[PDB]
Amino acid sequence: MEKLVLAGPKGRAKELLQSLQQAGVVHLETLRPEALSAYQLSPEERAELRRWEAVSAGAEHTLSLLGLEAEPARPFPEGLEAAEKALSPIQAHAEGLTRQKQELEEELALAQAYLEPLERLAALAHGLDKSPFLRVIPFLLTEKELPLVEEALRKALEDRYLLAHEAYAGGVPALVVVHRKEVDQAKAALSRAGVAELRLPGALGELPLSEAARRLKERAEAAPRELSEVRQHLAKLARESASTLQSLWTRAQDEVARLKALEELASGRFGFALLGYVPVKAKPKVEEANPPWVKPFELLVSFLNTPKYGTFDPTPVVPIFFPFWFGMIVGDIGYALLFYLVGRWLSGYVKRNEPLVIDLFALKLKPPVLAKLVYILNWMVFWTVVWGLIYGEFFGTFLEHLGVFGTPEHPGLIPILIHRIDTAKTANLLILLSVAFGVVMVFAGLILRAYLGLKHRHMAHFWEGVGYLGGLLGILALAASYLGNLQAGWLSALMYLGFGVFLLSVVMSSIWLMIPEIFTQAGHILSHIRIYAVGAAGGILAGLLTDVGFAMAERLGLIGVLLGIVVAGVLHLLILLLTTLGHMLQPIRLIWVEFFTKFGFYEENGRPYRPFKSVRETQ
Amino acid sequence: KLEAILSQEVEAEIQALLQEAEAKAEAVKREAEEKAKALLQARERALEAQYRAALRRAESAG
Amino acid sequence: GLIKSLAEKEKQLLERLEAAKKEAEERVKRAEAEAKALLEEAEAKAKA
Repeated sequence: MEKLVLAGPKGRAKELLQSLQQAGVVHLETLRPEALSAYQLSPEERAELRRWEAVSAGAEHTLSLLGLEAEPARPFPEGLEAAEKALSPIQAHAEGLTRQKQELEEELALAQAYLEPLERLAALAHGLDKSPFLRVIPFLLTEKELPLVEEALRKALEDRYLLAHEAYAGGVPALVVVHRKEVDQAKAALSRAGVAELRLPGALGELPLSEAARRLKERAEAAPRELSEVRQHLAKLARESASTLQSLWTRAQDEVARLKALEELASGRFGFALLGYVPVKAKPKVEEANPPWVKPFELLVSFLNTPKYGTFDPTPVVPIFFPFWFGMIVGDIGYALLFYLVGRWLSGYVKRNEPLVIDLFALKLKPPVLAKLVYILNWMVFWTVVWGLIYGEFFGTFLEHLGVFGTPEHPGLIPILIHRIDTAKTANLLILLSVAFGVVMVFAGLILRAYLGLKHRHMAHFWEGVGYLGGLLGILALAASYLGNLQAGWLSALMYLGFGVFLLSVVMSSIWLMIPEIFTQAGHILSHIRIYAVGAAGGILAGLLTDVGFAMAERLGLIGVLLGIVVAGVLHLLILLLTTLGHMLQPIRLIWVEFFTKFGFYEENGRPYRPFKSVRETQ
Repeated sequence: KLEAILSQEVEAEIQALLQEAEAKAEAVKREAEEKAKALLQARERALEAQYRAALRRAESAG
Repeated sequence: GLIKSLAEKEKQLLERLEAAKKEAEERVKRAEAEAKALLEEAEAKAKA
């Protein structure tokens, strides 16, 4: 029976216990810090740990050069000595080749720039680079520059000089021949003009010109063939040993985590620490612990198991998200009913988009693993696109059929030839439908706000959640009078007054020295309304722009527009596509009002648990 | 579990250690008898020369 | 969880060490005493 010591926080002592019991563990006992301070690494342990990181480093280093870094779940179990022996030739070979290839490219670059200048300059000073008699100065001239230079030399150096030049492929590299001790006269003339000397880097420059010129030529010629050799070798190493580097990194990495864990236990700073024994079979288990709703619901199960407050776990969040999210596509012939294509790319596999090839092998813009993690989301994106197609047929209930409006059941050009959602009232009712869902979400949050202090036993939050619902009576009163118009207005001026007292009554037990901030709490209500409203109005608006896009915008609206309208269609389409991507951000902006500004949820100025954005990202 | 079991794993290494330190406690008595022995082999032998000499002297005189 | 596991485990490992020391010391002593007691007899024999 293998012994384990496990540690974690005090808050989740119970939750840890419970995960463990289900997993299979027996003999659980709590430990005090004296018992934890006994497991301090030793010089032999620490020496292996520095070394294990050294393997980890060497692996990243070499693998990055051969291709791309990634780490597979599998390890390859070996001793240290074995690890050190496998990496050392593989690293040596990669290290040599990447320097050799870089050296060749730099080398080739110099040879390419300067073969013709040095060749021209060498010929010019043939035998003149080692005769004591004469001194030569090489320098670069451009065509425009040459007359000035020539005059300038001639005043400096009289008529006891030879200036000859040959043309490389621009201007000329020019060479002046002067007597030794009239060297200074010639250099002064160039310096004064602003003409710099021509030479090569390092040793090659120092060597006579001819030697340099012949070599340079030969290196321009030779380098691509040497570069081809080194590249082949580098590829053959990459095909065979990319996989091995990845597996050595994985074994070392686990081992690093293991040893670091132990040193971290040793200081005994952990709150809750447990002792237990597991059987051999048990030892693997102990350490571990309809498609539209159930599939994302399955991932919410890991967060069901973990509560950190007296508020109920963030499981309801996903069905609250769904109506508004689905309801973001409600366009016509030109948007919603064509959206089908867009869904099929992500949940299926096409070649149409470049980084998407076989989605079945998880190939995306995103990393291959990451794409596998958001398969669940891809399915929900598909359901989103499909629910968007249906709300296209919803849309054509009020924009087509002769049973609902006078608009043709089949137009003579293309479906959705007329728009009847251009009448203010028809459009308004769908807006007012969304607004209602926002009132509900305000209620959902405010029950959740209050619940936190109920099961966490914190009075301040409790008082805030109950008192705020007083405000809700007053929101619903005022609303009835605006939604039905002549419904209240005298039955919510009198009643409003007893509704306002409920608003603050227990808020004053809580104290609250942000009395003005209640304008912003009403504002938060107004933000859920204004976001559902935009999702409705902006939804219909996208479609009404298709009125002069896919129907009719040319001639008299005769039959020929069918094959003329596409002129406009191609332009609008993409513009529309771009702006409706902005409309799908309205959901997560909706969650952030409530989630991130405290109404029963963790978030508000940091705090434990992770943002709902990172949670829904996979779901 | 292990508890007193783990302390009987110590009580085993420190009997390993105790056999080594009973292997000094054997070596001391061994080097002490192997020593003593040569000192009475020496005492016997010295007296013998000095007793062979005592009789030869008393012979030559007699 | 009971504190008796971790506590009484320290004090049974600690107790083990104590008995290792005790019989290391009272044994080293003994060995010297034997050597001595022999070497007194090695004089008592020699004189005879």
